[PDB]
Amino acid sequence: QPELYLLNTM
Amino acid sequence: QPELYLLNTM
Amino acid sequence: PPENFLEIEVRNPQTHGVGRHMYTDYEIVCRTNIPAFKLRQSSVRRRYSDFEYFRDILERESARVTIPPLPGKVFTNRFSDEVIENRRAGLEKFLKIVVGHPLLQTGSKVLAAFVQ
Amino acid sequence: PPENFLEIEVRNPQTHGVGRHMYTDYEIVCRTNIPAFKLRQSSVRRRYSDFEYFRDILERESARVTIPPLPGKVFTNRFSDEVIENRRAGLEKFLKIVVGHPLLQTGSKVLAAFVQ
Amino acid sequence: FSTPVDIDIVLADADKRAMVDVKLDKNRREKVPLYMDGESVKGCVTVRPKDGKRLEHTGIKVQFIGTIEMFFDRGNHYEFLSLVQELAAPGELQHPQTFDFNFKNVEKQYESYNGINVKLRYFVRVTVSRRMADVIREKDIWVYSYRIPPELNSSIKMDVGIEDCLHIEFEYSKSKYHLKDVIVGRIYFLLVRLKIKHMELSIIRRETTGVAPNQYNESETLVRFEIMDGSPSRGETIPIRLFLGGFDLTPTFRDVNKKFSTRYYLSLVLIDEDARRYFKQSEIILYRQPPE
Amino acid sequence: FSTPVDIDIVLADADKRAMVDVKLDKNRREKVPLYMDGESVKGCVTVRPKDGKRLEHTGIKVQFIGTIEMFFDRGNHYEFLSLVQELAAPGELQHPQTFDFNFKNVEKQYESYNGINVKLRYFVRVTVSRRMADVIREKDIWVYSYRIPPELNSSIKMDVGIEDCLHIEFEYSKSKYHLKDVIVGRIYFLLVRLKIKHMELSIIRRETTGVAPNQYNESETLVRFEIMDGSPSRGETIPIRLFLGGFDLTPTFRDVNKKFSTRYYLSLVLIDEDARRYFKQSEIILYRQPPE
Amino acid sequence: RLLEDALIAVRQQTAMMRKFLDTPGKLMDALKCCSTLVSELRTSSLSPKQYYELYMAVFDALRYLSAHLRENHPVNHLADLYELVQYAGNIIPRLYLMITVGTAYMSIDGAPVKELMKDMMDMSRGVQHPVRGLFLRYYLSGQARDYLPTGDSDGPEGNLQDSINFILTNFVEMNKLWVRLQHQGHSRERDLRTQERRELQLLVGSNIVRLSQLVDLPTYRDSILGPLLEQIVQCRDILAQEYLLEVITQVFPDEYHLHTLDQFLGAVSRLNPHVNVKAIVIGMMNRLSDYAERE
Amino acid sequence: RLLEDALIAVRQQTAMMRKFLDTPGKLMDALKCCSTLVSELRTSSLSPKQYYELYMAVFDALRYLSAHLRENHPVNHLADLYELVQYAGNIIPRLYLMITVGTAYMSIDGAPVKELMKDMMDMSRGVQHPVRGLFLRYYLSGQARDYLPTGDSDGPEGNLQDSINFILTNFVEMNKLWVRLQHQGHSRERDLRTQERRELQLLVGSNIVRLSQLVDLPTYRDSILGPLLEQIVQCRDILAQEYLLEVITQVFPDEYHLHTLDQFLGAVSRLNPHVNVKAIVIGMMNRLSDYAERE
Repeated sequence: QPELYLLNTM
Repeated sequence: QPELYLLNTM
Repeated sequence: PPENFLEIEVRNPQTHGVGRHMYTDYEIVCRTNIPAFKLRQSSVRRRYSDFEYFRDILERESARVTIPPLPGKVFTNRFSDEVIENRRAGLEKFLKIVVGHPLLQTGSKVLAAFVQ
Repeated sequence: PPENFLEIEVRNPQTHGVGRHMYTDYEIVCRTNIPAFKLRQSSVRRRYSDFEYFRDILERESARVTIPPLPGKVFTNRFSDEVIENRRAGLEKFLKIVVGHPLLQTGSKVLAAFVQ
Repeated sequence: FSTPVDIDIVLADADKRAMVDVKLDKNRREKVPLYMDGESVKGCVTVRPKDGKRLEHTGIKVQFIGTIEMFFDRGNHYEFLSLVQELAAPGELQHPQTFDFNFKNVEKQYESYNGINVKLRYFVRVTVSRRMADVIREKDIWVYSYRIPPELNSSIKMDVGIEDCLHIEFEYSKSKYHLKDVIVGRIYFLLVRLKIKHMELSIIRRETTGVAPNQYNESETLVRFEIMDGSPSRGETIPIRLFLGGFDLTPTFRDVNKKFSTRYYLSLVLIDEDARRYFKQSEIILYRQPPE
Repeated sequence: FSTPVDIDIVLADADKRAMVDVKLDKNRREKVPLYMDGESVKGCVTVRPKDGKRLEHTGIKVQFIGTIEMFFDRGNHYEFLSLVQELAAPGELQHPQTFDFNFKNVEKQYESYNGINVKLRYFVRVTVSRRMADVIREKDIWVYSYRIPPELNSSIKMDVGIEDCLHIEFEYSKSKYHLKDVIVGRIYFLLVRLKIKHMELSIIRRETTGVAPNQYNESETLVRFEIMDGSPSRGETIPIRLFLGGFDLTPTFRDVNKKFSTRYYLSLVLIDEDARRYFKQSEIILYRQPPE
Repeated sequence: RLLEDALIAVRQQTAMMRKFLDTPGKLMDALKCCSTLVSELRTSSLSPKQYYELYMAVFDALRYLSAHLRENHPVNHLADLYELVQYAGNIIPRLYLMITVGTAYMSIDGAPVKELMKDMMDMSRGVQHPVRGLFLRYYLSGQARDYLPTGDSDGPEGNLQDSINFILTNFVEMNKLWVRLQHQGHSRERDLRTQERRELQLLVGSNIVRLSQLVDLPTYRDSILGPLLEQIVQCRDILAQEYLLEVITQVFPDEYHLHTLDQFLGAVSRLNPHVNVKAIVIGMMNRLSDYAERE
Repeated sequence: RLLEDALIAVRQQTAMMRKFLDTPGKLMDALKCCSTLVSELRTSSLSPKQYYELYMAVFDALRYLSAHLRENHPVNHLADLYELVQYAGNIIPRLYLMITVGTAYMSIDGAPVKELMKDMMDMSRGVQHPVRGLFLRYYLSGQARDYLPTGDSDGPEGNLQDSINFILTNFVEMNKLWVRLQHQGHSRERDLRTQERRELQLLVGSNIVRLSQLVDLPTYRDSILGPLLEQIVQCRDILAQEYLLEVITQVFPDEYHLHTLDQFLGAVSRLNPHVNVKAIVIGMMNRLSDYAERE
């Protein structure tokens, strides 16, 4: 239902 | 066969 | 304009023909400053089966999210005034939801092409 | 006499009677210094059924040890010379074993009465 | 009638020994004596007869048990410690009797835990053996596992983001925190091209049960702690101060008897205006500090 | 083929640790490492694969076991100590692997014993679990039980006899003797009215197995030691010096785990000329002395 | 509807907080009721006047809380209470509580006052929502009003620089928020936003008044007007320029201005013609004319 | 025959014993065979002459074994051999082995002389048969009568007094055995027993010979003849009194006897009327007659 986006290392 | 007699306290 | 905005409407229905191939189309008027659009004001014409085709393309491009269904096919009186208005209001509401969705605004190429 | 000793023998058979109640008896001669006997030399007469009765009394008094059986009853010729000797020799051997047994010498009252 | 016999267990240090709590299903709190690894367990088994009859038995014993129970399944219980003291031989009981017991310097390698798919508990079990049905009394205890300040504790510092949209550096002061310690940290914004409504820091507990492809992970979100209200710009620094003592957590337990892990994660979450949710999870080791 | 895998156990102190002997059935002598109560047991489980195949398993463990075995009956074995170390989880083996193990400060309450109706033995048991048939390796050890010089050791002194026939006073210097100690004693004749051919002093070992009316007593006459040849008179004193180190005895074991007793008796025997045998039995406690 | 219902809930929570405040060891329960009360501040549908009035009701309850803490420390304590109060789930209650506990700490122990201000000042970097952050920082200014380390200090560690830093940093952050009021919210509410800025201007000018009950003329020249002129010349805003300059002129004395006349005139030279510089200049020049005619 | 069967067994055992004595590490086998041989001496069915002959044959073989041991200890050792010989199942072999090892130890080990000699003499008190124990004491005498704790000791264990004590104690035990010879077997073989005793008189008198290689006249008075006279007068037998008194007189010096003449006559007065006092007195007077005729 609510979008969940993993934050990637730079 | 061979008799066995207990020795009593006095 | 610091803010990002999009305004859209489906209005001005028109019915065209000489006999065979009679149809109606609707004007889509859009104003935006979103970075995926190429001009500030777009005005285009689309008929109901253009909206149907756009939906299949949008659902396939998305590979992902929930797209509401369209108001529906009509077999009874497609060229009646009330029927045209019922459909126009449903297309107007449908289009405002689709173009208002943040991920479609920034990611959908198909959306930009339908509007422009 | 520092040592304790007992010597015994069954000998001198004699057959007595006028007719009815005919019987034979044997002399038991014993010499001893054992503390359970009352005289140094004993000489007594005993018939075979006295030995039989003595054995039952001895086995019952013992409540305990192995007493050899007597040479046996005779139905064929009890007053024959060979039969009297066969029995006398068997009584002589039996009596020497019974009176020679250390526990019977110091503990048997019945034994002392049979000899004296 | 009733029971012919009742079994009670009274510890030798029962007055002066500290007790501790345990949370159990439906918010229940039980309270049992506290023990540590290496401590001797000693006391009296007190048998109270109740009837003027006689109790025939095939032996009385007391056991110190430490066990791991999985999925509430009785066939999947594993004893990792069992010590026995035989208290009476086969015989009768007609009248009350007490029996002394001492378990010398008892090893207690793990801390007690009650979870979803796992129990780890320690108890004294008295068994009066009978011809068709034993009289059994269990007597639960808690074991704690203590650890000194760690030799290596480094700060957690990471640059993370969504390309050309959001770039952030987050810093947490330690990788290893005690149960009443404080998450001191900060969030530094390097690039913001998304519209951020708020940001919160969450502590997540994962219980991992099983062996190899048999793996069940239960996940419970213990805290949601807001650390920013409103939209930041680049160069902004948001402070974090989150006190762990407000949420009553267990230590980090790693591969206990090769049967379960209980692990703790800081999950940083940022939420946009359209309710899209951007996150980064980082493990933290929790440990029970020893008081002096 | 052969076995796909062979299990060997190598102790960490294997070079420097003392070993001891045990007498077993048909005069056999086995030799195993010596241990004491409180010592840690530690080493390596060494797995030697033998085939170029693969060994699928549902876990590998090592156990320290101490157990009492009665009448050679497998249903009548009683473990009084069991400690487990899990060495591998479910998986495969394709190539040789060693696994470290440490059992910390292992309690070992009893001394090892091999008797007629009783065994008491301690061992390391490695188990590689498999789908229908485990690979099991046992590895026996000896445990000794040590005791200091006893606080109370009184002499055994007794007047005994047969009334008006034989009266004697016997004296033995201690009630408690170590395994290499000396029975120093004497026999004093107060009344002699029987003819005595000779006198001997015998050490008798009784092994008592069972519980309550279930009692089996095995009796073995370890030594017959002549102390007098010929007839004494009253006032005569016969000396006894009997060295226990010539007969290799076990300590006195009393009610071990409430399952067996191993007890030692001095039985003094006098024989008359007609071969009648007059005796007096007296218990003596044997104990394993600790060297410095 | 929402404002009065919220004020009812506020009065209920003040009653429960005070009944808890009566009992020592109900302080955490009192803080829970205070947080529940400040939860009323989570509505944003109240008008600026309505949100302000709700703030006043929560502020009044906070006055009870701040006196209660400033009494708890004088009677026993609660250790690490400043940290412990940061566990509160609601952020606006939590930060208002942070100011309340902070001021209680300044009252109980003067030695950490300087250190506590650096911590409290740093943590005020959170709330950047203009209305909520301005009201929070107003609460901070009223709570932290009387404790500043300076030559006019109260006996905490600290010199004229610590107060100058506290007030200038507080000025810059609130002014940034006050201008952001111009921006925050939605674009068709520009006049409402200008109303909100005029409402919150006193919050900014309290810092200038606090500065004038602070460091003197050389410190004014070096370390007050300089920062102030940097902001005045760099805002290019109109409402802030007229307000902030008139507040500077009125609040600090003209003996001070006389020592900063050239700094003033170098500000006077950059006036941007499309910025409503004419109104600012006429009011300043008229003031200087009036200054002249106090003859 | 019994004697010959035993002597056959002795020669068989001597043959394997010597083959074992030849081979190192077969010494224990030689001792086991020696125990089997000495078991023949455990019989009591031999005639006095036959038992003497069996003892002499076994004694010479024991001398071969004893020399082998008394050489092995002087060249390397055999550890715990004194203990090891106490392992033997048959008691008469066992005690003969302890005497053999005792004397080997006495040759090798000077320090344990008193304790080992005292031990061997005390534990030889176990022999419950007069004849076998007497023959055993000859094995002892051949082994160790020459090694006694004596004047040969120069400060460690042993002194001439210890040897005097050892021999006096040996006299008392041999005398008790000597009277006990009178009482072993049946009472009607009294003349045969006295014949056997006459045969064994040398066994008692070898001790007197050993005594005459020893201490002087005051030591004779206090600690030899004194003791000897109480025993001589209280033993109350005839063969021992006549033999032992004549052996004492010849074997001990008459210079000593002169100093003790009155002690002798007071012993002569201390005898049974029922012992053959006439023979003893006539023999004493005859000896004094010799004390008169040797011109």
